Amino acid sequence: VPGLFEGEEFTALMHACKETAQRNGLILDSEEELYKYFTSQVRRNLHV
Repeated sequence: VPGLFEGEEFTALMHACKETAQRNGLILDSEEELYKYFTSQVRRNLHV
């Protein structure tokens, strides 16, 4: 959701992203590479 996460939110989100990435054995630094990871994770965990 474009904009849903921005500013203050985007901070915790990004960190929690690389925190999860390291676990799954995936090294992600750039915020753009991290977002793709976050987006994909939701695509296969939400189910509306």
